[PDB]
Amino acid sequence: QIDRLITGRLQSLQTYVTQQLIRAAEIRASANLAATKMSECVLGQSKRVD
Amino acid sequence: QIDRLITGRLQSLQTYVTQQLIRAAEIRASANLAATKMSECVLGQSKRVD
Amino acid sequence: DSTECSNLLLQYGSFCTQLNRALTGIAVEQDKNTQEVFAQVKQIYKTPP
Amino acid sequence: DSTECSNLLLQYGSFCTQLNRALTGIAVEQDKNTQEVFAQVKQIYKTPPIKDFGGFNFSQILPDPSKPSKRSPIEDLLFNKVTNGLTVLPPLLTDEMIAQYTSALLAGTITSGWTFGAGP
Amino acid sequence: TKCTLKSFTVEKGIYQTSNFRVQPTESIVRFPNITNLCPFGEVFNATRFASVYAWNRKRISNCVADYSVLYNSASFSTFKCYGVSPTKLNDLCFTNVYADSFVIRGDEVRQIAPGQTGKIADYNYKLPDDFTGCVIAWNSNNLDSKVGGNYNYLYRLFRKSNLKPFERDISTEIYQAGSTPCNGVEGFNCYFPLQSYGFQPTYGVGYQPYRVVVLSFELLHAPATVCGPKKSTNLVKNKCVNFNFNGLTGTGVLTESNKKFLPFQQFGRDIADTTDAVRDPQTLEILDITPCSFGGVSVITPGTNTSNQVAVLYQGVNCTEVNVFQTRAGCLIGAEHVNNSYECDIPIGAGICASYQSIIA
Amino acid sequence: QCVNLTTRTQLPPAYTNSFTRGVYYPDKVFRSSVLHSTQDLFLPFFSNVTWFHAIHKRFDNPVLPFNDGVYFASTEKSNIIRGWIFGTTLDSKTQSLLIVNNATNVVIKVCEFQFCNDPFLGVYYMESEFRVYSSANNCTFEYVSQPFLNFKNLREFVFKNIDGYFKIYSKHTPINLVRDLPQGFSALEPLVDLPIGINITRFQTLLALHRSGWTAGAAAYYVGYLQPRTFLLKYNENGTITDAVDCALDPLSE
Ligand SMILES: *[C@@H]1O[C@H](CO)[C@@H](O[C@@H]2O[C@H](CO)[C@@H](O)[C@H](O)[C@H]2NC(C)=O)[C@H](O)[C@H]1NC(C)=O
Ligand SMILES: *[C@@H]1O[C@H](CO)[C@@H](O[C@@H]2O[C@H](CO)[C@@H](O)[C@H](O)[C@H]2NC(C)=O)[C@H](O)[C@H]1NC(C)=O
Ligand SMILES: *[C@@H]1O[C@H](CO)[C@@H](O)[C@H](O)[C@H]1NC(C)=O
Ligand SMILES: *[C@@H]1O[C@H](CO)[C@@H](O)[C@H](O)[C@H]1NC(C)=O
Ligand SMILES: *[C@@H]1O[C@H](CO)[C@@H](O)[C@H](O)[C@H]1NC(C)=O
Ligand SMILES: *[C@@H]1O[C@H](CO)[C@@H](O)[C@H](O)[C@H]1NC(C)=O
Ligand SMILES: *[C@@H]1O[C@H](CO)[C@@H](O)[C@H](O)[C@H]1NC(C)=O
Ligand SMILES: *[C@@H]1O[C@H](CO)[C@@H](O)[C@H](O)[C@H]1NC(C)=O
Ligand SMILES: *[C@@H]1O[C@H](CO)[C@@H](O)[C@H](O)[C@H]1NC(C)=O
Repeated sequence: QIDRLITGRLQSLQTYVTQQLIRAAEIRASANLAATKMSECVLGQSKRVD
Repeated sequence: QIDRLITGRLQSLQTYVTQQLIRAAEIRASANLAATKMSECVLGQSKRVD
Repeated sequence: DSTECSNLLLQYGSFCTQLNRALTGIAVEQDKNTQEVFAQVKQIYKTPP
Repeated sequence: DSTECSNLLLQYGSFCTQLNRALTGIAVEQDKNTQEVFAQVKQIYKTPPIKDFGGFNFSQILPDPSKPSKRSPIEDLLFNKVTNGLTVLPPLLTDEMIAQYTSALLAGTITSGWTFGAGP
Repeated sequence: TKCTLKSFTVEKGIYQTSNFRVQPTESIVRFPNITNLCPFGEVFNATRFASVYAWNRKRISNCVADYSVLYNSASFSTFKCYGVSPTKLNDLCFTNVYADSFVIRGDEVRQIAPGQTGKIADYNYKLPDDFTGCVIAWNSNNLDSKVGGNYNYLYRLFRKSNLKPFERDISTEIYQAGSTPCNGVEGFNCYFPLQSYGFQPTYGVGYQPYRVVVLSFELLHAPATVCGPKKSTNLVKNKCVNFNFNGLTGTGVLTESNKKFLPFQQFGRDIADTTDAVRDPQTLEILDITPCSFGGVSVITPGTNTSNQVAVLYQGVNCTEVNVFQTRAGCLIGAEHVNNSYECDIPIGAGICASYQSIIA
Repeated sequence: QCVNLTTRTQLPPAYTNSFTRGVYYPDKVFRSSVLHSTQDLFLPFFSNVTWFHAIHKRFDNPVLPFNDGVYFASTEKSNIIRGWIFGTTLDSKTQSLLIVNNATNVVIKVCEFQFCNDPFLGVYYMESEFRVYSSANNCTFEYVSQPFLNFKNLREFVFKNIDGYFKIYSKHTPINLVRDLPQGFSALEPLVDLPIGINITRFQTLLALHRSGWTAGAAAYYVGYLQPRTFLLKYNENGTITDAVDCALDPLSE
């Protein structure tokens, strides 16, 4: 009975950690973009359109 | 017993391949950044701040 | 808090260590993200009164 | 080498094919990453033998002829400072050819400015 | 490649199709020296055997037992097992062995059996219904019998109740055949229970004395000290063989090792807890276990619209272990190596590329 | 034959520090230049070990509970400590294990012994006094082996009862310290595994008298208890354990 519960909860936790890693990669990309905007729009004047 | 070992080792291999794919996405983003820096800082003079 | 569950969970190896390591990496990555975005100056500038 | 294990593993289908294909995609992506970073020039440039650049010294970044690896002193220091069915595929570009690409980029940006990145 | 890609046309490129294996050639089983043998020579071939009412029990333990010599002996007229197999005695392991030795009549040899009812079974030597082990019996007319009659071998003839299994009774209490009171005084209906046999050389088969040794096995939670013999083969080095060293099995190339073990250590492990060093139990020498040269088989081809010529790359495999060329990526068979440098058409790896112009590398 | 020893001096037992002693090899596996974390019955670092004396008038031979394992440390000169007493009830009702080292050899027996209340050996100034048992009825295992043996010698022993296997680990160390346990590192090699298959819950050291009444030769020994914990063991290039980390001692070693 605990073997069934362990494999179910371990699959749930592995799914959660995989989704968190993908979302953390997305948030890291957004934060790298935000740091680029902080460097190029706030700390200087940008010729890049939009 | 071999089926238990097979599903455990298959879960381990799927976990390894999934985290390798996530790290490959991160390394691809870093390499795209490095190619951009190669084009814009080495092959030219960049007006982009920092 | 079930010790029989943890004794059975130790048979699966280092899955829990892998998940804790991934979550710790995400947790320090968030502080790295905030550090990269907002801490772009080492001088705290002040406006005139 | 257990044949009973492989006979039971055939019941799970093409999981092994998916894992191998994902790893193959990662493996060719690494070579593509190195190709996009370093192979940005199709002309292998060299510096002149006389290093008269108006007082500017590039000996720490130009390749050392005395070293057999043809690396710069900085690149040599960088390479010194980095230390069951499993196989490691070698990268398509060796470290000598990546160093040759960086040497060509350095020679182009020293002798020709940014003109080599936009044309001749 | 067409089988792997599930298509009848193959685009130009390199395709990993199979997995080269160095097949194991021999099986090497090395097991340590077969010493400290069990003392079966002092039980089966002793000087004087015991009587059946006082059968001698020898405890066989903390030794290795060679039952093949006992089973292959042709002197034994009866070899009947009731809980095990005679051909699997050298393979199984038991905690201890009880050896019960006695002499009986030739017609009573069948009476040492589970479920068998007789005078020897009820009053002299009883076996349980779940008996495990083997009963061994052989004729001893040339040794035990005497021309004046061998009266030294006694046997119990009368008792009030039947025996429990593996129970001795050396008591000499006078039996009561009738209901008259006997205080140990013999009378008309009170007889001594132990009678002597009539072993003489003029009797035929059935009245001759038979020496019987009965082996009984115990399978308790004590460790199995009594095991069968181990037939170790010769040791073969420098080949991808299946090694079996003291119960540790695997597949590898066994070469000489420069790792100096401490004398209490037997196996060797690397960082990743894989057995890469081992000690041979027969001769105390250290062997490195290199894994066999597994590799990926890749097929280098142009398009099937262009040509049907292919080249084969065995990844991380030396060319002596499989137009043959050795690369750092592996062994490439079917491509002619040239000294000219071109642009990369089909990537091999480590700076090697292949192209069609025949297939050149 | 049994003799009550009635000329003892009453004194409470002592305690001292274990330092980094009690480490043994957990397995028969060679390891080279690697750090190995293992979960086994280990002696805690810097632990409270019970200290017993034999000095003249002290003669410390009590019976102590075995628990899950025994670390025996011996600061020995002139070979006073000769063996140990192993069993549960230490009488003829149960089955007991005897380890003795007399003047010739070491004898290991698993039998039903009737132990004396005060068991000892004796040397006349020549060993001519054996009073450790009064009977031996039902033996199941006998094993004669090679001898294991200012304080000059240091003898460490680990005794474990796991699945009917009796593991003896030992190490001989040349020391020159007078009173206490020296501070250092020495991993105990596995000497002999015994197929005993018996229950053991209590133990007792065996000493030797010196006769010239009786006189106790100068000796001191230490008893430590093995607990299930984790060690991080360091294996050098030659494959000996040179250092260890107790994972439950302090947060730094954790
Ligand atoms: C350029 O820089 C290099 C190194 O910074 C100079 O080489 C040094 O030259 C001095 C005197 O000639 C020697 O004492 C040093 O040992 C040299 N260092 C190395 C690392 O070689 C070099 O002189 C500079 N100028 C030119 C024109 O190359
Ligand atoms: C040594 O002393 C012990 C402890 O007093 C003695 O053991 C007791 O002996 C008496 C003698 O009749 C018994 O009634 C007790 O039951 C014993 N106690 C235990 C715990 O066993 C021992 O006999 C003495 N030795 C000698 C040789 O007299
Ligand atoms: C007597 O029996 C023993 C049984 O172990 C056997 O080894 C020995 O060879 C026998 N003796 C003869 C003379 O056959
Ligand atoms: C075991 O048998 C081999 C066979 O030759 C022999 O060389 C060796 O000395 C024996 N003893 C040990 C302890 O290996
Ligand atoms: C060891 O135990 C004794 C009594 O149990 C105690 O008095 C002593 O303080 C302890 N030692 C340490 C270092 O705690
Ligand atoms: C030591 O003990 C063994 C076993 O009891 C015995 O055979 C031997 O004679 C003893 N040695 C001496 C010197 O008494
Ligand atoms: C143990 O010994 C006693 C007396 O020596 C004896 O009566 C008893 O049968 C023996 N038990 C075993 C199992 O040997
Ligand atoms: C071992 O002995 C102890 C104390 O005598 C007892 O509590 C325990 O149950 C015994 N174990 C077995 C398996 O007999
Ligand atoms: C290992 O052994 C060699 C002798 O072969 C010795 O020179 C060296 O100092 C030893 N190293 C260690 C760390 O014990």
